Amino acid sequence: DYAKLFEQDRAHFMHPSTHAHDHASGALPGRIITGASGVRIRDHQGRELLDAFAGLYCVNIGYGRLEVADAIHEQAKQLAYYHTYVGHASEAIIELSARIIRDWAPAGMKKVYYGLSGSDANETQVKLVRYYNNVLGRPQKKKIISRQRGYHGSGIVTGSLTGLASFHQHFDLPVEGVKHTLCPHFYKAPAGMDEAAFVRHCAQELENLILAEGPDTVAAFIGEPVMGTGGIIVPPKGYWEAIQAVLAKYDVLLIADEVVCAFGRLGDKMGSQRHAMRPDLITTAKGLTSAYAPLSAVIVGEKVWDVIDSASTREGAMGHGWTYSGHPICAAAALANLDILERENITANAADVGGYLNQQLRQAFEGHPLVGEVRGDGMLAALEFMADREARTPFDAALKVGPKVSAACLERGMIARAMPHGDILGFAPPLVLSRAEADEVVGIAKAAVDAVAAEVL
Amino acid sequence: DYAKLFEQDRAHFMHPSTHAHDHASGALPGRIITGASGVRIRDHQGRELLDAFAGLYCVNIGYGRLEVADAIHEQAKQLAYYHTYVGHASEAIIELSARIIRDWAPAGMKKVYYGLSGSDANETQVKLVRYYNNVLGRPQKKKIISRQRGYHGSGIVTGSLTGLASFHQHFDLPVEGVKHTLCPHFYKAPAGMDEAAFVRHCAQELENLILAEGPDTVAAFIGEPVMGTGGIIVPPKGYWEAIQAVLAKYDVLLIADEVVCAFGRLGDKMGSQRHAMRPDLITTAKGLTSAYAPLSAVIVGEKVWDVIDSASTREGAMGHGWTYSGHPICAAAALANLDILERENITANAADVGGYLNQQLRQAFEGHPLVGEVRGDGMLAALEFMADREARTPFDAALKVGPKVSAACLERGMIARAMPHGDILGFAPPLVLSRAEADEVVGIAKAAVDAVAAEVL
Ligand SMILES: *Cc1c(COP(=O)(O)O)cnc(C)c1O
Ligand SMILES: *Cc1c(COP(=O)(O)O)cnc(C)c1O
Ligand SMILES: [Cl-]
Ligand SMILES: [Cl-]
Repeated sequence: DYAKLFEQDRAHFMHPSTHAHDHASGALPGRIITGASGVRIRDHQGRELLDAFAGLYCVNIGYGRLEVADAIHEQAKQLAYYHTYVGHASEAIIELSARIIRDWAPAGMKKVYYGLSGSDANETQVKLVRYYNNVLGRPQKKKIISRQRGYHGSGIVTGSLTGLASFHQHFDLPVEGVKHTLCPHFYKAPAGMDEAAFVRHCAQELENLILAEGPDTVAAFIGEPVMGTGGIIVPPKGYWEAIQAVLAKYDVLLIADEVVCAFGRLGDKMGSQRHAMRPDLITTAKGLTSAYAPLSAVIVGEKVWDVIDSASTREGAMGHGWTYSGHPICAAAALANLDILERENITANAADVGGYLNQQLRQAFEGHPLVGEVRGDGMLAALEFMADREARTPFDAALKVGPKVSAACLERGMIARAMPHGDILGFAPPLVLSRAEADEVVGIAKAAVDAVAAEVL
Repeated sequence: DYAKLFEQDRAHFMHPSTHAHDHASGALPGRIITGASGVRIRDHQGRELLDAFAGLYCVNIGYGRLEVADAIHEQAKQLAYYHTYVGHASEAIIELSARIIRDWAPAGMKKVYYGLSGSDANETQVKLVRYYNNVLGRPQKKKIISRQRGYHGSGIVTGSLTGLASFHQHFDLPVEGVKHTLCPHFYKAPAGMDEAAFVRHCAQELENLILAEGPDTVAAFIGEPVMGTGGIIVPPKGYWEAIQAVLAKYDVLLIADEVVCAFGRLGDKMGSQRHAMRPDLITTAKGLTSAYAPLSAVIVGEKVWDVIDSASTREGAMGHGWTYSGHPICAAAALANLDILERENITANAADVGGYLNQQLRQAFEGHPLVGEVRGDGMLAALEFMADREARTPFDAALKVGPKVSAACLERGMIARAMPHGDILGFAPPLVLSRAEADEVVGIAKAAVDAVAAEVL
């Protein structure tokens, strides 16, 4: 890539999550990715970067997969697009639906509805929750409960579910009818609480919110098995059962937001099987295709599906569709993705190498004076940098310790993201990462963290 | 296609806009499209159908385009995906942004933000409208005004903008802060009003709504140049200027929803140039890629962009992104699409053959006893069937005249959609349609309408 392209970028391309002015003026320099293979990408300067974030928790089978590119091409040649309205389909979308339900989804899942992004999938979730209760004659039972630091999308309603302020700022979010309970981050639990007591606290807090709101008004609770963008927050021991006990008591649906965790990410089929969650609805995307083509999928459980089915006899077809729902080339990409996941036992690899990565991180970083917590689960991990480790005092956000450490990794040839609203270095590498590659990742992160500690301590 | 596939479809595939139970039980039969070429698709029975709806107003360059399939394949091989966050880009997305602004968008457009569906693009629009007013210190100026029969998406907020009840039913829509003004359908204007007086009426009605709500609370107005899913409602003479005069008077932004009308559909670059609209923000999708890959694009005018740019100096990066924003394969598909549109002068073809189609429809259907109105603009057209043509009395909706006529076309080998909330046969054929093909379309529609008139009159 090329200096004219960068002029045209600054003039006309509005990027996601990009400082509008600094990009436009060149102060935030652009970067063009020209190719990629395995766990590495190549920029316009010829730099090859080790990408320990797999794009955005999404390039799970690794880059450069000619198999998937050929599967997309064959579908694009045969039939790039027709709609899936009024019972229309491609072979590919039918096959994909059966394979998701049969090979990947938890017990009791039935139907799959397709979109393009995780955000449109959670938008679909909110509609299904309202529909379900309206057709069952419970018009007041509508509120959705999310969590502080949850990430669930970047729309109005989906941004409201999101529990990170940057997705609310100047958008007047959260909307009415979305409430937030605690982030279950045990490291930051009230002083004196052991893990069990903190879980007990989290459950009581949720219960009190349901009771304050009126249980007859509360429809669903949404949660990622492990919180991703909110900073790699692993649920404490017994958390999910404690939460599900509260929800069951007041007939609240569970939406498992599996956009990160599904399709081998935590070393399991999805996060729900790993973390003892029994969701009524599931959101997926990212790893569904390994980002080779855009696709999202809402997985509907038998209970909600049966009400949708029976209600349709009275109500006609549900008023829901996106033009590109079931897009054939996106289904073809997904099937090639699932083929590779299965054939190369990548889920088992993510368990093993993810266990290893987390271990090697603890070894390199536990007791490091800049690091307050090392954490993770499967092929997700994080370091959270703190000012006083034992008192759990963070740095002031303006010191930008997290962004600095991310930047220092990038100088040293590795991509690891500085997470929002804190000083946190996140890792979400391709699920095909080797143990050797994991050690490379830890080695570079360690050099980066050491560099920044020198500057800031 | 195949009987096992249909079993798996009924068991596991939740379709957009599909009677859940009747599909699942087989009463609503499924159909698998196995290929397509030109203006025709092929189903699992070998039937070749003339598709006068171009999928969903979207397959604009026609089916079977190996050029686009190869362009997708070449990008999928080189770099299927990386993100476009924090100033990252592909060559393709940069080129696309410059070409949209330079060759297709109206005067005064600057930046392009990418999504996957028209609905996520209007979701982005609502965020930009709220941001704009919040950063300008106008926290009350937030309400959006749409229109009865407008179609703007199938989410919560985007469904609220939509002015068709089927997208509201059991979803508790429209949300607060979305209001609807009149559908400007001159055929159904209050008795006694000539066209000029009706336009005058529509403007006063909008003004009264702004005044009732408080102009300081009203942020934007959204409208399709010609209303698509709402039934091919062409704006009356002087309508758009009358509306823009009201909006300008109270500093209300104009969002042009060009998801149907953009990229040659009305025989012009976009509907805005054709219909004297000067929008602050523009929504696009469908014809942006001719559906070869999913993509949406929000086109931001200089006025709104300049506030976003300057606000970022104080506020940091805007909290907005979708993981697949700028998806490379989708950009590659778009560029091949635009290449073909330009190279084959398809916009000029849409003007000519669309003019012809509308003329031939008027000839075949004006005075037909089942038909209350023939209407259209460019390569969009509709027949609206009525019980009393002069008194403008419709059939009762339960007679399903529209669906019947659609079904009768389909028996005769042609796809033309029965539009929601009325008895309306819609046409939106590929922009590459020939005059001969247009005459085929009119001929089959005429036989279909005659058949249904025999049954119902
Ligand atoms: C990325 C993400 C989403 C939203 O997905 P998009 O494709 O960016 O809309 C939703 N939930 C979780 C947990 C995510 O990580
Ligand atoms: C189809 C359509 C949309 C929504 O597009 P999706 O891709 O289906 O979300 C929005 N506005 C108009 C005018 C449309 O025709
Ligand atoms: Cl495995
Ligand atoms: Cl032309």
